[PDB]
Amino acid sequence: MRILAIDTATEACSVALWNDGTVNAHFELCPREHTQRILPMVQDILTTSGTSLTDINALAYGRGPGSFTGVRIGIGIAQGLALGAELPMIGVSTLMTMAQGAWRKNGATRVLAAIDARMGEVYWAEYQRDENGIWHGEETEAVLKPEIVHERMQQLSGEWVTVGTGWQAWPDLGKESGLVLRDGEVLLPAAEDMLPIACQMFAEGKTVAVEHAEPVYLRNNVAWKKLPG
Amino acid sequence: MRVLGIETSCDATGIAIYDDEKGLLANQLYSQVKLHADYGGVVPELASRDHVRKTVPLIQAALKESGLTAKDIDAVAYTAGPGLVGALLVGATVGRSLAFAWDVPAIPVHHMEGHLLAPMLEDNPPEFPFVALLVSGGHTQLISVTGIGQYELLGESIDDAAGEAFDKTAKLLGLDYPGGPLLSKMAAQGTAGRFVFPRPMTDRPGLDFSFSGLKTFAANTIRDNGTDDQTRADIARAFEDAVVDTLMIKCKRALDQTGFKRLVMAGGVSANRTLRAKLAEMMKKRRGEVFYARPEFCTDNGAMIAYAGMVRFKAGATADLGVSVRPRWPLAELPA
Ligand SMILES: Nc1ncnc2c1ncn2[C@@H]1O[C@H](COP(=O)(O)OP(=O)(O)OP(=O)(O)O)[C@@H](O)[C@H]1O
Ligand SMILES: [Fe+3]
Repeated sequence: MRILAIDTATEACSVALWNDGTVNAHFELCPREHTQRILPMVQDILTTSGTSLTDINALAYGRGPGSFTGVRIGIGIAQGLALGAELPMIGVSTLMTMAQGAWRKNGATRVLAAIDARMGEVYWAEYQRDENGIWHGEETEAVLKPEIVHERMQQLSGEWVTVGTGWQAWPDLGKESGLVLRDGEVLLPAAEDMLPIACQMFAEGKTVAVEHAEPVYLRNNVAWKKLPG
Repeated sequence: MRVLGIETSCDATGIAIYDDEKGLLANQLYSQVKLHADYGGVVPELASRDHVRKTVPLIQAALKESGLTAKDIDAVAYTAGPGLVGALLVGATVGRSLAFAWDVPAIPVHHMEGHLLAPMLEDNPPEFPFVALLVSGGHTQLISVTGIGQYELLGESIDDAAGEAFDKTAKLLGLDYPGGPLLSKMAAQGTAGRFVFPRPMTDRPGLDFSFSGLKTFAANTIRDNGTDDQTRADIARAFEDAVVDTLMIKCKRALDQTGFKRLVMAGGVSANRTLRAKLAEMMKKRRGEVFYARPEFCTDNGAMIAYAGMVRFKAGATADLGVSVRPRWPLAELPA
């Protein structure tokens, strides 16, 4: 099967194509450019692959968390394409994506993903790869203050790899945690790392119609104070 | 042809299909009014989020309503601004990519051109040239319109626009946000002349507007007067009459200056029943004509975007693969 993946949840833009195991991937940094790069990149990767949008069997999209605005660019662009080309959709976590990247880059199987959520907080996840290549820990995703991440790491043991801008903003995040922390060499999610997750989800029938695609923001307390009463 | 039109500039999700032969084939609308009512304004992040929940289903329901399929659509139009960056981005990304996937041209639409043209959707659309009154939440302009994209700014507000003025005095009166439609209804049970508010910037010549002095004048009156429903209604009518008369006087002067015999009224405040009667009466006495949209097309709606999209497509304004929004987008900048 063919899978198209796009992601714009962070400062990067990436698109990747999977063609019954053969991979086409593009990645760059897009600060303040996502909407001017994303569709040209989908077009590049289709054409240079000699594949049309109608060839694709599923559209995978970075579902969050990350920049609210980036997260919505990703989902909106993906919904249009899927709506337009009648494609099923697969939402992939950006934290889980960066964990897959770590697995890809140096065989990491225990990943602490942290994204800079701003407002003093980080988006947090503990992912661990099982023997079959499935990542466990989706229930651990949260937006957290550095002190509560500290409390989380105290419940953990052993050696972990670190990925995401979170650790770049808070390099002493795991100080006095009791863990052995190794850099995972993954700062940002890459659509290429969505593909294998997308594949497994596709196999087990975890694809949704365009209208079911939902972001994951994690930070939901976003409104100013209600009026008296 | 047929154009699918997408409106998400602020707090309402709008999707329509316009046919230049058959007319309006689909109109869909979800208003986020009760989402923001507890905050006393539109919370941007909560607006951006609900557009993501509504855009696609409303698009599906518009094609479903119309019995149309993708091949029946020749272009996709979407509001690119002005508005909330966050809101406009939902409609524009879905739109731009939907047009890419359908392989049809994409058409970025100016929201105020949308309001301006909404009257073209009724029987007997205005012919060029005309004077246009754009009165919305954030905008209150007089424009000399000689054709598509030939919009010359005759006048504008130097402070509060009429809509916000309605919303701010409505709030003082203890009404839900946005209260402008609710103040108008309250004012219907008011005694004319009981209170007398000023008609701002009508003692000198000129076509600019100022409404911030009316909030203070209203507030001060509510403070030195009774709390009985009647006196509240009396202030509401004093406020309406003042605004309506101010706009009327300004419209007269702009028709006098330009020599035009047609007056186009647009924007949310153009739904105002008192202003409609008044403008309609003035154009009778001038042996001319007033034009406005049905009330539902005065406030935010997809239909006006499917129409102005149709118009701008015919005028060559297609977009490249880039997507860009303009939260501040001057009408004066739209080319011909
Ligand atoms: N019947 C009415 N009487 C008075 N004001 C009204 C009425 N109906 C709607 N409005 C006003 O219309 C406004 C909403 O319309 P519109 O969407 O044109 O404005 P907006 O989106 O705030 O303006 P802009 O497009 O400049 O941002 C609100 O201020 C509302 O109070
Ligand atoms: Fe508007």
